[PDB]
Amino acid sequence: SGFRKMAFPSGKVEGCMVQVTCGTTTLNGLWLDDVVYCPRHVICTSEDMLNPNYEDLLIRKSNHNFLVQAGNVQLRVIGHSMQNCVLKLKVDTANPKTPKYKFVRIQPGQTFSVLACYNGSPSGVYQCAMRPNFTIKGSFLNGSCGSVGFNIDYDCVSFCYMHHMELPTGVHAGTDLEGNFYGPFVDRQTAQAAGTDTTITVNVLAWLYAAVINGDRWFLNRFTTTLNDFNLVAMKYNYEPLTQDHVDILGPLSAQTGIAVLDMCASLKELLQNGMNGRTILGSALLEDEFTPFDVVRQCSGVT
Amino acid sequence: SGFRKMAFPSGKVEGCMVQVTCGTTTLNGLWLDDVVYCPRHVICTSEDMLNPNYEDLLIRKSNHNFLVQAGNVQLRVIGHSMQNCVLKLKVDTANPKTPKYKFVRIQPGQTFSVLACYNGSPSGVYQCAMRPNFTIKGSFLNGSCGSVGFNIDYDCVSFCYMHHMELPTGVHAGTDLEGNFYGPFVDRQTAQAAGTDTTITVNVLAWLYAAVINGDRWFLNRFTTTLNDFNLVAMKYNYEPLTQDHVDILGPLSAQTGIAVLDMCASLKELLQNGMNGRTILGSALLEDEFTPFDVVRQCSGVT
Ligand SMILES: *CC(=O)N(c1ccc(C(C)(C)C)cc1)[C@@H](C(=O)NC1CCCCC1)c1cccnc1
Ligand SMILES: *CC(=O)N(c1ccc(C(C)(C)C)cc1)[C@@H](C(=O)NC1CCCCC1)c1cccnc1
Repeated sequence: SGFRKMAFPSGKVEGCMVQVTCGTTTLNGLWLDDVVYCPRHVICTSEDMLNPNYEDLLIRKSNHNFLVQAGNVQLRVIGHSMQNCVLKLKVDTANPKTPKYKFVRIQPGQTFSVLACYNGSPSGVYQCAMRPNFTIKGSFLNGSCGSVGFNIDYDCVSFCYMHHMELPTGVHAGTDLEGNFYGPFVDRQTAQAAGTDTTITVNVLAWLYAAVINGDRWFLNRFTTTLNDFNLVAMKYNYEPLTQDHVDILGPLSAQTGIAVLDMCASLKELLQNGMNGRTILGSALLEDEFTPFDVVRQCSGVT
Repeated sequence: SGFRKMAFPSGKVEGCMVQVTCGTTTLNGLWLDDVVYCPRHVICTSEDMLNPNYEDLLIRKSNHNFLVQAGNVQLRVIGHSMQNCVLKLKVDTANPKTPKYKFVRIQPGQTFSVLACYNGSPSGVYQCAMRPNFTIKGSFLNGSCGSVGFNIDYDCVSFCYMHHMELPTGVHAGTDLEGNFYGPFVDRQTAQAAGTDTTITVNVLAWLYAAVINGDRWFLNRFTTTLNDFNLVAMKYNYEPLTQDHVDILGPLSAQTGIAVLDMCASLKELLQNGMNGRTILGSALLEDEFTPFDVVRQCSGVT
């Protein structure tokens, strides 16, 4: 019983975190096999942060210019290449603690565990979602960049996020581990505004199904609705459209609880049109949209 | 910028988690040096769960009766002793991944990271507080017992909690790692009711100071108050008394933000007497009391 915002165990990732220093600027790096991955803005100086020419900064740069440390252990650099907004550093030693690993590009609404690091040293973990506007609401101070987001499948670590920068909003933008930014952002000090953020509808429904399982079911109404009728009320409240793929994914939660997806859709419409009246669902006075159907199943099943 | 519920890295603890089987019943164990710690209700059967005689169950029990596994590796049992509500099992091998470790008994309101485990295999981490009634609002399924709560000081792991049982409420009770239960609970199936839970006042103030730092300061009023005057309104709203030790602990947050503790006390009184009017503080429509002053400093400082 009970329902908490839950991260994966960070042990597998803790042993991949190194420090990458280049001139004055230091930040976090990921060490998998004989390669060290980090943000490409480690070749920036306080002058070039406005609009840096990264191709002309990497050309005037050699193997020995990059300083990489794993604790009090120094790695030699044998090669360097730039891929999009990521630096890749070939190194003489292969990481002896490399896990089974994949690189995947997650979709909006998909969640992951973040390990926040400063000087290649972990300081904590939290769970969060890739927002529809392609930002994340995270907790990152100066020197947090290079920190990674990941999910665990048995003993295989799927890396989806590397952290880069903060927007004037106080929210966070970053890349996959091929160096492609999530959303339309670039790595420089400029006027980058995230779009109006919507609510991850499929995630709020999944959260409501968790509440029913854990004994909180005061919000369960006596109506039903249609996809089209619900999707009309969704757009009104800045809720992402519900798809035939979203209803299919909820089928498992639908089956277990004995509540048809469109009945839960109808219940949600009532919560949106009437509010909560200062009541709590799983100890929250808000609608929580940072839990996936797979998150709810995992936590209400007990998948190790 | 940003503020999240944040756990410590679980890597150090992941390598201390073993399985303890005894007859039919299996649960989670902690392996530090040449000793394995687990709940004493592993010597219970489905008959004796009502009111077990643990002294008369351990007497009719030998070293070989206990099965301990670390992955696909079996440990030999050389000794066994019962300490309060905890089993201690001496074993031929010493854990090669034992960290620097202490056993401490945390106070009500003090927070820690929980690593949830099933069959000696971790499944995730979350942060939570020891409630004033001496329960915790956690996420635990069947076989979660033996899972531990901890804090990290540099590279030293302070173990404060071992999980045991769930109350009809759907909330959780457990022990320190000398086997003494937090609160007045016993390890059997009986009528155990937790008291009326109060709010951790010192933690809500600390949370409000984090909000000011992260740019959310709409709730900052133009009044001040006294300890006695505030403590009167606290008891009214089931808020734990504020002490001269609580105001001292907030002094660092007071200094940095330029807001005197009693001014923040006055602002809190207004939030309690008027509500939030459907507004959000650090993305929460509730007052969050599961962040300590040290948690807020750590997360707003960047302590690894
Ligand atoms: C890497 C890092 O921690 N930060 C950072 C991010 C981006 C850059 C440039 C791409 C070179 C502009 C440099 C340094 C810092 C940080 O100072 N971010 C600012 C970047 C400019 C706009 C305002 C934020 C940082 C701090 C907190 C969270 N993430 C990154
Ligand atoms: C150890 C375990 O997972 N659970 C458990 C807890 C306590 C006992 C006895 C002390 C022998 C009664 C046995 C097993 C289970 C569980 O079934 N708890 C129930 C204990 C009796 C009252 C109702 C709960 C468990 C499940 C979920 C979370 N924690 C513990």
